[PDB]
Amino acid sequence: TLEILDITPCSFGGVSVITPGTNTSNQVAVLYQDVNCTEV
Amino acid sequence: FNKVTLKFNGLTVLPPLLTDEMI
Ligand SMILES: *[C@@H]1O[C@H](CO)[C@@H](O)[C@H](O)[C@H]1NC(C)=O
Repeated sequence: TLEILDITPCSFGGVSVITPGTNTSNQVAVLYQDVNCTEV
Repeated sequence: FNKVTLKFNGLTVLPPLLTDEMI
């Protein structure tokens, strides 16, 4: 056909872990750098 | 700010910790 399409790369990024010291607690929270949470 | 005028292959740019408002 005669359509116009755009190509943008699949989302990627570096997951990093945020944590208080194990001397205090154990629960952590992750951060997905440069990611829209509609995908995650 | 007005005077100065200026991610596909595995390269990324991270935002600064301090925004321009804080500066
Ligand atoms: C994330 O995707 C949704 C899809 O509807 C969009 O509305 C939203 O603006 C996006 N967020 C960012 C930061 O681009």
